[PDB]
Amino acid sequence: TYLEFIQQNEERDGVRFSWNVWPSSRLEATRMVVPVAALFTPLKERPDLPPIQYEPVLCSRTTCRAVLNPLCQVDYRAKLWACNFCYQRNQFPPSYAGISELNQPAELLPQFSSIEYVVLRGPQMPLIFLYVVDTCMEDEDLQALKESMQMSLSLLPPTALVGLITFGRMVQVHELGCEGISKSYVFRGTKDLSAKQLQEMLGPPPSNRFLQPVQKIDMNLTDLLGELQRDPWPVPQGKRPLRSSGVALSIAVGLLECTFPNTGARIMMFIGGPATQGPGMVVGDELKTPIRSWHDIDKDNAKYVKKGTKHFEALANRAATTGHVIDIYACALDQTGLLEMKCCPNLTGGYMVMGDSFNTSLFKQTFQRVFTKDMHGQFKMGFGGTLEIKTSREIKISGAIGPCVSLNSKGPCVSENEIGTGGTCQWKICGLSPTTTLAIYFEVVGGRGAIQFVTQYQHSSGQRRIRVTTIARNWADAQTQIQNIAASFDQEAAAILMARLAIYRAETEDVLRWLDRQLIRLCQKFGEYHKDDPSSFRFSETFSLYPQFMFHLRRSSFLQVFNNSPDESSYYRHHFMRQDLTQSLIMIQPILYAYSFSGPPEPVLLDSSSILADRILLMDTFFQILIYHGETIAQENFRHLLQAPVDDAQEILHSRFPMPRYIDTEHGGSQARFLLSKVNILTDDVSLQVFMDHLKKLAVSSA
Amino acid sequence: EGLRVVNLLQERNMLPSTPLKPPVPNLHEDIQKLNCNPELFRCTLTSIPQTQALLNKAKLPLGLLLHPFKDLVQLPVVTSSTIVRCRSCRTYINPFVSFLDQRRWKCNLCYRVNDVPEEFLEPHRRPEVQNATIEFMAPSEYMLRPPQPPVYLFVFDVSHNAVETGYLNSVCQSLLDNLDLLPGNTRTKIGFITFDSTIHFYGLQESLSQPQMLIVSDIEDVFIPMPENLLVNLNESKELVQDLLKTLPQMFTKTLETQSALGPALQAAFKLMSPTGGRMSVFQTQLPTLGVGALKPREEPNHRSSAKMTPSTDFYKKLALDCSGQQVAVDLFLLSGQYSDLASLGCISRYSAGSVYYYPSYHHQHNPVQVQKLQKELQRYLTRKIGFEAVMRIRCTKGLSIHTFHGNFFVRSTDLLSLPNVNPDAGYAVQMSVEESLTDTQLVSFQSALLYTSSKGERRIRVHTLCLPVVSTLNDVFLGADVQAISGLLANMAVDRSMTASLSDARDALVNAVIDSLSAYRSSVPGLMVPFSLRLFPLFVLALLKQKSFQTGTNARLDERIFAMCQVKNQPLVYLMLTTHPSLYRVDNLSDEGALNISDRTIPQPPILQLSVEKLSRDGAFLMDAGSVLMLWVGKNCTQNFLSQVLGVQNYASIPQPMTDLPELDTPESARIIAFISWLREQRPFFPILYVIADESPMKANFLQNMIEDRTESALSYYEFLLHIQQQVNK
Amino acid sequence: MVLLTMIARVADGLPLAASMQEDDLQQYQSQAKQLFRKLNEQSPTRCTLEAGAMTFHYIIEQGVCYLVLCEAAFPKKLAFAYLEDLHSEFDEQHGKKVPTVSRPYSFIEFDTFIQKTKKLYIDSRARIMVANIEEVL
Ligand SMILES: [Zn+2]
Ligand SMILES: [Zn+2]
Repeated sequence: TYLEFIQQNEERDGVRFSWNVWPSSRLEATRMVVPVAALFTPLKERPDLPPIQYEPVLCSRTTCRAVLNPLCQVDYRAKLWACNFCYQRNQFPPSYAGISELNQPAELLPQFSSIEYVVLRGPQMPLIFLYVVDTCMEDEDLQALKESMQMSLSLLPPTALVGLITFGRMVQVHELGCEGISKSYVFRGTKDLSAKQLQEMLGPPPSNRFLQPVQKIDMNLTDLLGELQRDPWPVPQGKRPLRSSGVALSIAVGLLECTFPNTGARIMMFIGGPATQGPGMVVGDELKTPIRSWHDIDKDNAKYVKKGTKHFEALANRAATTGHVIDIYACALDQTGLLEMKCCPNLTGGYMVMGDSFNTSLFKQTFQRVFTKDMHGQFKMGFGGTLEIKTSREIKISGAIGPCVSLNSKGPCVSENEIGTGGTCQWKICGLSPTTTLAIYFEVVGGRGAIQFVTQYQHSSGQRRIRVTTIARNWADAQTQIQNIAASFDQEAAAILMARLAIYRAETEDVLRWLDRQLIRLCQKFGEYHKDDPSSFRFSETFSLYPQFMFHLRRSSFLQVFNNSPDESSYYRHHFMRQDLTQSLIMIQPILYAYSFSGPPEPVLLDSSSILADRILLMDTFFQILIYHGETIAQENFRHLLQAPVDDAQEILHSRFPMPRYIDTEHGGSQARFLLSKVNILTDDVSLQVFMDHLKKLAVSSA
Repeated sequence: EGLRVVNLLQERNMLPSTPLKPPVPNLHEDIQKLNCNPELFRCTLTSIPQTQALLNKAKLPLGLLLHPFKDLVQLPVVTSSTIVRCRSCRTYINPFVSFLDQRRWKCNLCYRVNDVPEEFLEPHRRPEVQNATIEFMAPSEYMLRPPQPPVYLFVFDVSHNAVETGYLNSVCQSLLDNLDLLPGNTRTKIGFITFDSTIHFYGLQESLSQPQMLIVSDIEDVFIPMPENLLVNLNESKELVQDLLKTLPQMFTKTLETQSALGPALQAAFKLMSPTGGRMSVFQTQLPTLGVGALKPREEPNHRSSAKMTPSTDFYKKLALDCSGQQVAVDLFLLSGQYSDLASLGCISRYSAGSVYYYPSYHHQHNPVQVQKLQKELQRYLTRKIGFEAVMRIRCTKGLSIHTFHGNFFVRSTDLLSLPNVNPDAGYAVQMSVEESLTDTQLVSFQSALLYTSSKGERRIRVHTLCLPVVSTLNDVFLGADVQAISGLLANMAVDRSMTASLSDARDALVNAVIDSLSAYRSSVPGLMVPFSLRLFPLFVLALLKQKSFQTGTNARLDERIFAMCQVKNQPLVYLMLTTHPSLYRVDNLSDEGALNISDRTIPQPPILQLSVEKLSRDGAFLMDAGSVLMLWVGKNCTQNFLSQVLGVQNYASIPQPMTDLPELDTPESARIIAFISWLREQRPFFPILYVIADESPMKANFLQNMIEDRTESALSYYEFLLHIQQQVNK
Repeated sequence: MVLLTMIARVADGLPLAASMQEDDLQQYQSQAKQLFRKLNEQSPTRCTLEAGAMTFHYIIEQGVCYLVLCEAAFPKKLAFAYLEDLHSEFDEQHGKKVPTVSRPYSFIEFDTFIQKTKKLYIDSRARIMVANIEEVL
């Protein structure tokens, strides 16, 4: 079963390919509609794998150096194995001398094709958490942020380092525990500082005067954080507070760049509004002029966007090169400037949380998801990851899309045609979780080809780990080229891998045009039809869902930015470029459930025909969980119904990282708009029925 | 008295045994009794010359020396709703006006007739005419802004060397003991800044568990980090500043900051005080080397170096003028152990009406003299009265023109002096000249008005008026000469000559001043003949040439000579004389010829001796009054009765080496010497420490440096000085 | 917004209390003293004056004038509320001694209450007659 195959492969190797059978001929490889690509999750959890506490045992060839895997041919007599990538024959190390057939190493069993090693390079560095706190906000918002911080401070490992940077009009680097005075370093939030400058102006496990262990400081910090007060400078009438977020961040980056470079560190920046002063300015201090919108940026009425973005873009590279994570937690009624600051959590593995106020159940709970621990009381986050991908000599890498930066490492596996962050065999992911998913795009130049994903990262325990995943997919039999390929198509994976491409070109500019030419080309190669007869068009069960996915994608909030704020668009795209397949599907096409007296909860269609008056709905957009009460039910048996969706909601309303906004509305309420909008150029669309009619009118015509 | 001529080569004992008194101007009995106090206001020539030709012939300088803000025993305060001032020259109504029509008075400075307003009513019995020294209440138009509050911003250096000196402890302990005694009401504001490589502000809020230290490290671009709690209200934050003063000395014990950013730190302090003004106290301990205002090191001279002074940069001069404009005064406390270019640093106080204080090689253990000296000098400094945003005007009758000012201030338009602060221990001097012949009048007058804001927020004006008669004979000019005032105005002129030319020309000008005046007197009449008013002129000018300001063949260093010059330019005349020509007494045999009138205390009055070792005696002990200190020298063969009954010691060998003061033993000998010492230090507001360390071998016999009549390997004796002058008088 | 507060005795214009912070003041302080001179027993008890970018506001109670200046953009509603808080405190503390004093600024120590009340109105996160001043002068 091709479905059981896709499931089990994503369960074991945490990967979802668009094609599980690959073209064996250059003619079909060039004429590939949806490219061969993978939805790869390097740190996916699974039924408790055995952590390997020895060296991974590489191949003996300067160019290859691939890891021993279940695809290698072993000779238990000669103590020799043959590399499956370069055919080089290797001697078993002395540690493997007593190798036996009836008792073979873990890295050779097909069950451990994806396996993790524990390596020791030296002393385990402690974790680093740098709080960068905005003080230009109301007291209720500031006090709540203080309560959220003291909560996160209590979950940290004692060995971990902490530092506090508060800011408003000025930027204060706090030196903690100096007894009797409690001092800080004040800087001007109007001019940017480099790292060498910041090192000059400021000056057994290591620790600075500003980054001290929690165990020795958690008491002076929890008293400083409790005495924090709003930015002391007045805010005159009709003005915004002078908020120097661009400089506050560059000082946070610069501080860690000269003290703990190339080590796991988390820069957590908390914002209560836009940056109104210094580099990276998002808007002036005049409340008369509103923050830019998508309309203003299209009509050239936003003079701070380009200049502001470049500043934060230079900091994102500075932090990603050094290897540190930048999180952004924005809570404010107005916009905040996520569009200009998106690159900091996007190039790194940083989080981006959004909300209206730090004094909400929405933010408070979301923030503690960051510090969720596993079966050993340790954080579900890694740091300083290096992903290297080994391919067969016939496969080349076009590039990756997702939270990563190129290490610009050349080799025979690098493809000329690059896509996204391409032109390399190695990428750096400063932050990752068991959820972080990348999108690797490949190019083809008894069968079977293989790809090896090697990810070396720093575990929250301090150990250094290497995760090796080796997969193999069959080469297409030349007597059944397109027939085998057609049967191995992952319509869900391809849809997200194609959405990944469209959103990437949109956020770095038509895009809908390319998305429609590829939908038609896919219909014209793998669909059955007679020429000039639209009625004749059918799609295999392998392809039938692709058009519906493409229907919701081109209308989704990821490619139609208007009706959303620029911060909302970047936030939506931020999470879609990191999530796995199941969550990425929910984003593009929300899931719907029906609740009525006539039957248990059931999944229905995203069509206005499902909005019944005598029925309660439960729509799952990844960003919001909604419960709709029809005009009838909008008034013990009537209690089982009104709380059936509220019960099913709470379950999923906790596992998801960015806690989706909860909504309770009914027919006539102003909040039912979110349901009526997700319901229902080339391939100009009204609704799905018309979309398919037009799609078939163009598929059966000239190609 | 005496209209008699003196032959200095035969007398050689012309210094009287009793203290010198300021000459009485040759005025009518009813005018002199109303004349101003000579301590507050005095002139070098009590008989003003009539023509400039006459003044030039005399070869003597004409000028005034004033101590306008001195503490008074009784001060009349006039609260008149109108200040009677001449409608032309704005001179205040003074005792020496001429009432004619009884409703019209003639101004004694511009001769204009003015109308007495109805309110002033016998108008000659008004207190404004019965007192030369008087303090008014300034109206609404005599202040540019509401009375500024008293602001006290202390600025501490906390480099590695500063922490070694240990000065911070006593300074903080002095501020603790004198916190309720700072001048001011509930409006009093206080502040603190420490600095080294970076400027450190200190916030004080009652909502916080402790003060907060805010460090600005941008040296090339300083700013104020917080707008509210940096200059706090002393009355409300009393408990907070106390904890900070108890904590400040303990914060830097282990510092490695070897450099100090003096320049940028004052720019910060200036910005902090600019909105209001006040008194900026600066404590520096070493050469500034980091940031703007950095100064290069200098090699100290030796005895062998000739006379070959000026600031190395104008940074601290420009900053002082910026403080002046904002009614900020800077007082510089230099506790340096090595050269620090005080010639440059001092400009921060000279042009901002501050005052510099010097404690060479301060150390909390090694130098106990500088500790108790700083202790007592901080006592006066913190408790003495103060005035803020002050100006001063010196007016003199038509014909006389002021042309040179001396003192710590900034001269705006001529005759206008800007005093950001005014302290009751500053002296000022002026040099004037006859611009128009005084054939008309036979009396002249001089007035000084001090418009200042009191520590209680009351804009006050203190006015002094001096009247002097005009003469037309050369001999009448000499008869009214004030030798001490001449020495003072000469000392000030010689300081400028050092900056403008060199130390050589300054010394030559001082010697030529005695030659040219006595040569002019000789032409106007064998030995060295001088008038009675100039018998002590070559002695004092000699003592000037041996003072640390102008001495040559001494091992004196750069910051020593500069500070001596600062004291010449900022001290009243009385203390310039006490330092230059100390008063010597023998105190091992005091008796009852004293002023035993002060009820139960005798207070012996021993005769004054001249500054020559030939007057000493190894058999007794001698106390020397140098104004600032009372060095008690004990002889080797001293009497046994003086050892046990006065020193509490059984032999000369067991006299404690650093003896910081005398013991108050229960003996009539100790009762007499403690009665005479306590009477000397009561004549001044700056308590002088008395150290008897001056044994015959304490390596601290600078007591002999003040024997200005004797010779040394690099200076003439008093008899050799007289011989040098006589050869030049009759060349 | 910004600040300028002066309290004067209307009969003669004798200054009572004030409060000024810069880091010009010389021009508008004079105008404030020109107005105190013109104010008499026929002047409006509550009035507002326009001085271009600046705007004066004052009240008169017990022969005492409470004048404030700020940028015209400052709410006139908040200006008179700031003056009301000053009068009720000043009349309660010194209202009976005003007609007796004769020194300029005999109530300087009111500097503290003026400034602590001042900040409660010049910060948004804490919450009659009109004529050109040039006419009355
Ligand atoms: Zn190999
Ligand atoms: Zn006159």
